[PDB]
Amino acid sequence: MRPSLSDYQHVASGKVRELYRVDDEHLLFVATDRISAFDFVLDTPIPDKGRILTAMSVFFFGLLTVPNHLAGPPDDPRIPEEVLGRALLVRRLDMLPVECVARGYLTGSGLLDYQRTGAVCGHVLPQGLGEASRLDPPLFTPATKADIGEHDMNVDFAAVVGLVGAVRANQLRDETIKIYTRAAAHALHKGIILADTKFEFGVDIEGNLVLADEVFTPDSSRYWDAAHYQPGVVQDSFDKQFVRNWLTGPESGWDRADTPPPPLPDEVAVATRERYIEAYERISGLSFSDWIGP
Ligand SMILES: C[C@H](c1ccccc1)n1cc(-c2ncnc(N)c2C#N)cn1
Repeated sequence: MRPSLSDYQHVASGKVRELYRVDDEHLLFVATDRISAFDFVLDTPIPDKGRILTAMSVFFFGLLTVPNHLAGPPDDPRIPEEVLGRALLVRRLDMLPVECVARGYLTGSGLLDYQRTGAVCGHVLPQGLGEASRLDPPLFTPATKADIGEHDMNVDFAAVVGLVGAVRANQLRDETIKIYTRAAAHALHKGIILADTKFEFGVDIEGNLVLADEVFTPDSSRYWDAAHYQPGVVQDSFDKQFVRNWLTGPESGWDRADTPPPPLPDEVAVATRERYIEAYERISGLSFSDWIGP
């Protein structure tokens, strides 16, 4: 008999994720079916999105050789039936207060910072770059969390040193770039560009650095279709472009310029679920039909 979710203490909520205390040394990391676009959590959930993204994360943890916070199998008996397939039992860590971001391509706030200053997070870049320019080598572009409705603020390496220590900052930088490089190469081999990615790390009792969040999901990372990669224009979101196009199209009745957006057409939600499955199966070489669920 699996426990009820109500047996555990809710300790944190994100836009589309939840965190629960299981015991003194373990948490339950829960992905929901909610989806965010234009910094709004949309009214309409995407069926199986939580399960698909959990499957993705589990695959990438297995691909990487670095210590991670997984503390049991996807069907661990401590996982409630209600969240089976979209929840992971993890080890409690002392989390480091740094959003560890790697960018292989220049877009979003990285692009904006570059267009404003010529630099991103302390990195002075060549002149002449633009939207979706390839960065080589990938950049460590750390950020810190701000207030509830605010975007993370980009910071430089010295800021990271000030947050975690000089040696630890080096370690975060090196591991972030190494992990991103490995996963990006794997994905691209399968036809998907991982343009960038965001990690959080924590520290265990012995002082070891442990990867601890979700890793390389389309929420934590920009997924692009490599077959349509065209530098100089904004790349379609592999998973969210249908959602984006409808919301800003002639059928939504919504002006993006910060009214809460309307619910999505069922057809758009279903199409979106399909894109998540496509991305998962291509990258993992596995079938989502095999992934556990209620
Ligand atoms: C910000 C992020 C979060 C995730 C899910 C929902 C809301 C927030 N978070 C992660 C921890 C955390 N703390 C201790 N040990 C861990 N292994 C983890 C993890 N993962 C605390 N917060």
